[PDB]
Amino acid sequence: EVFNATRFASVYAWNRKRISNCVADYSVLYNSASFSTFKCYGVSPTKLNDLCFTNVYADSFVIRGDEVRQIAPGQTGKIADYNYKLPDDFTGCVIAWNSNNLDSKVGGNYNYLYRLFRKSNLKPFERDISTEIYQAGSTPCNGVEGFNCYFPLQSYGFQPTNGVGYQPYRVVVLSFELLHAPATVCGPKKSTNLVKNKCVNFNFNGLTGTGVLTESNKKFLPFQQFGRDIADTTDAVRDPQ
Amino acid sequence: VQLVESGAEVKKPGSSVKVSCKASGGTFSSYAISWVRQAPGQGLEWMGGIIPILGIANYAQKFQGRVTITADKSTSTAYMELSSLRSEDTAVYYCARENGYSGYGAAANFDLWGRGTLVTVSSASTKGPSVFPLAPSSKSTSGGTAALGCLVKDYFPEPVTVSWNSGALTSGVHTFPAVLQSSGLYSLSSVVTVPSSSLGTQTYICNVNHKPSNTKVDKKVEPKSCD
Amino acid sequence: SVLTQPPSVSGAPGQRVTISCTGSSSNIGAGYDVHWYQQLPGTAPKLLIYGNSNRPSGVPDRFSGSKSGTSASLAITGLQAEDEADYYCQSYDSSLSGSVFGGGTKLTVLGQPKAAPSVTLFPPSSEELQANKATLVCLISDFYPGAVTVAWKADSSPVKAGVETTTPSKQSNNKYAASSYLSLTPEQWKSHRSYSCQVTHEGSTVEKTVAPT
Amino acid sequence: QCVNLTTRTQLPPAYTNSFTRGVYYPDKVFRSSVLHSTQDLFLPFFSNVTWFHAIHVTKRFDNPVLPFNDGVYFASTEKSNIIRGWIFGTTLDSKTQSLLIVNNATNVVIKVCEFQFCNDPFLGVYYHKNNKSWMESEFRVYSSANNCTFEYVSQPFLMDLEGKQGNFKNLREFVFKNIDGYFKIYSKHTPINLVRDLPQGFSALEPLVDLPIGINITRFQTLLALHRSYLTPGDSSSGWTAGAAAYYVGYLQPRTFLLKYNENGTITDAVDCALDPLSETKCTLKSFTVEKGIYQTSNFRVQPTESIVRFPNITNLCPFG
Ligand SMILES: *[C@@H]1O[C@H](CO)[C@@H](O)[C@H](O)[C@H]1NC(C)=O
Ligand SMILES: *[C@@H]1O[C@H](CO)[C@@H](O)[C@H](O)[C@H]1NC(C)=O
Ligand SMILES: *[C@@H]1O[C@H](CO)[C@@H](O)[C@H](O)[C@H]1NC(C)=O
Repeated sequence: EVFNATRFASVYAWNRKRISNCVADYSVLYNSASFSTFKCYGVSPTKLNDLCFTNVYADSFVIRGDEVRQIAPGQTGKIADYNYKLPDDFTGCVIAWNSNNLDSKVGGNYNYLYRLFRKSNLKPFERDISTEIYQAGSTPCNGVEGFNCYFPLQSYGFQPTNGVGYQPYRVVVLSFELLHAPATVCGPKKSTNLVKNKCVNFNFNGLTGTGVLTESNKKFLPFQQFGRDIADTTDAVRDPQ
Repeated sequence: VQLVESGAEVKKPGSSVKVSCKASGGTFSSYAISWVRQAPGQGLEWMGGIIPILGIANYAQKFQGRVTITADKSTSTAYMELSSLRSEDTAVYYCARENGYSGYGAAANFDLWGRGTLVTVSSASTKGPSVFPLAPSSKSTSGGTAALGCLVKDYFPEPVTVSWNSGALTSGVHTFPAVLQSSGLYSLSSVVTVPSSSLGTQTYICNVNHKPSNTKVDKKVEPKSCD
Repeated sequence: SVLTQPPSVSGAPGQRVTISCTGSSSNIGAGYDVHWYQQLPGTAPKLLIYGNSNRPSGVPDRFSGSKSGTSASLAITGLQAEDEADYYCQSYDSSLSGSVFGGGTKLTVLGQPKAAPSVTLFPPSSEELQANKATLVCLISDFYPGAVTVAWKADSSPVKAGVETTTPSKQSNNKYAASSYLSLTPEQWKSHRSYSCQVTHEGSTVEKTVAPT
Repeated sequence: QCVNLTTRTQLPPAYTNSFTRGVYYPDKVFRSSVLHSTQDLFLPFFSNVTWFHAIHVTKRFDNPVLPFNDGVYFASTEKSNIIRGWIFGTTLDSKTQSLLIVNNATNVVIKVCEFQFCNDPFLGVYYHKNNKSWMESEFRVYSSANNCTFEYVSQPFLMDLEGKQGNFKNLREFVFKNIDGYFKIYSKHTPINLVRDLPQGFSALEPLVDLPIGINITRFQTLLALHRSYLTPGDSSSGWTAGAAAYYVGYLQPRTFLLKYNENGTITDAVDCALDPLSETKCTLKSFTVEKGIYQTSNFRVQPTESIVRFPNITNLCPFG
């Protein structure tokens, strides 16, 4: 629902999702063959499943086609400094794709907003929803559409008949955090196949032995996983399949 | 500032409702305005918030495309339009104001609220009311007091007040609330205690006024002759 | 929906009463600030505290708000005569794409002593019989508190149709009053011999019966 | 919320003896036709164990705050399902991560949080006049909860709310351990027909699910449920009833035990190693049958109780500037 939904949020108030007490695989997110740009700093895109972190912070918002190059640490513009600042030690993983067939319509889609004016900079990883009229001079105006006070929030120009650099691109960033808490979301192993009556090697969560798997005639109680013998040797492991 | 809303309003189950939200003074054309509802029985919901500067609609995913909220800059007001009403829309709406800030959280807060608009829709639409007299008997009058009044039936909609002698009676008056019946009808009562020495010299009448119906019935009350 | 709250809590006038609400890890535990409101039965709700760190103008200092991880906290000291309202917790939810409130808890529990009720029975008038309807009224007054059970009978079987109960209102002498109607037809009003209204209040059962003939 | 009780008379607890009780599976592996011994937390046989009563006919109701040690043994010859659940904690003031494992009439609720535990949390069962069935309505276990992270729901289990005064028909054992912050629960229903002086029968205990809470538990307290019939006025001050129940509280000691495994794979016998010299010889020889002869079990070392350390006449101080 964070990727495929009916609508998204703006950049001044974006959706914040936390992945806790769950597990996922980043292999399906790479072979989709549907993303336009894919940048993943801090770790390799193909070697981030073996090593895992504590928590995963994912934010979702919309951006134009010419602003996709602005999501990077080490530059100054108008959106990367007033809506979402990127720190120096930014090990995020940004994913972007083109889905102009859902967030665009005839007549002008101005559903989402953005911030253009701001007094000063902001600390990274901080949301700004202040709708106060930014003053450029030294005299107030009581919040009117006159002189020396302009509204910082402005509309968009999204249109499905545009080119390629001005289309609404669904951009998401997957950041990782290494805290004192143990790693919750990591990389799990799957079930490939089962072979028996041959000298093979298996790893049933408690040992890695090389041998054959013969059909036994004794049934174990439904609370054990392994089994020893007289000579104190684990030669009976229940298949969790 | 202070935001004033409309009073009670009753509509038909399947029609459009037209309410408004007025603002006294300023500070209305610079901040966002949302609508928060509240119904007895469950929590509080949030339909959506509309900005008056850019005029951009922003609703929630739980509400479908059936309500439209507009804004005006000439007189600084906001209107609410909702058609195809159901039996669940019996609630009250509030015209709130939002004031954003900066911080790690940056959550939407409601610092300024409105008054409230009671929007109740049900069956048993507005019809002609009928008041019935009530007089005590010989068995109900054992001491030096008597009990009598007027019973109002098939009246709609609320509210309906009852007066005695155009407000000339203040001591001993009691107004009973309404109640939902099986057909969506209300019923109230009003009894006053009087001594038996004034039942042959001064008569008691009930004056019931109805603003949505433009009716005013003046019926007489007389003691029974058989008992 | 996503935010759950206890239905009712108990406290003492002078001790510390702490209330909280639990949600998910995407609305309150993600990092969004919480906002507590007070819903008084008879006026519009106002703002009490925002962000759990600032104090608005017009709110006392006895309210203390804090966020312990994925849950918020609200602690008060001293119960005055203005806490007969409901407390809701409001936080911005990302899955709902908007703001969502909580369940709501009630502070006031009970403060009504007992008393002796008094019921009067009034038969329908002669002008009401021609309206093809019969409204048997049963007025109760001068009782405390306003929690009575209304029952009807026809001397051979209790009535399970057309019964209703109106909530009692406060009188001028700190009393309550209510009335119960019975929708019937004049065709069966003269066939039965009598009608009565059975009410019970803390074991006290008072009976009054009239006769149409 | 909870209420306070009044001062009344009670019955002092007695001390009974156990007969081959407190045996369970020390691991999650399968063993058969092998005599292997391990070092775990078990209950020594023929030991002094406490005994607490819960019958009405008087008014016996005792629920003290007993300290939770490394491994306990909670045996209950339950008949009408009087005991609902158990709680855990250190000080019970909404400061630590307390435990709440209750068995209601709908589903088992295992919620490890910071609930406000009162002085005596007890369940209440009210008897209705229209519906002739025992229903639980007085749910007085905790006041409120501020913040919590762990939440697990177990499998649904049916319970009987009707309390009688007859003899018991079932026997339930509960073992709670805490190693590496993990919580172990061993329970198994064994039918038996006896009121006291449990026989010398043998029955193993199989675990159900491990709870990785990662916290320390030092105190525990059991919960009792009462009934509100038409004989009592309905107040929980001096008139109440509890039916008939008897629970045993035992502390597991770190003693090695020799287990026996048959061809089916269940525990058959248990031999201690530090209780009886005969069982100690059977423990060291790794055999349940010992013939005639002399053997060596362990050694005998006398620990010194005093230490004489002194000096003749030397006496001086030392500077360090
Ligand atoms: C895994 O799933 C299969 C079929 O869904 C089931 O037969 C088997 O018992 C499961 N293994 C478990 C629950 O350990
Ligand atoms: C042991 O007996 C039980 C009960 O009859 C049976 O369920 C189980 O399969 C048996 N196990 C073995 C190892 O024979
Ligand atoms: C010093 O030595 C003498 C003789 O051995 C002994 O009697 C005396 O007690 C000693 N002094 C002290 C302080 O022990």
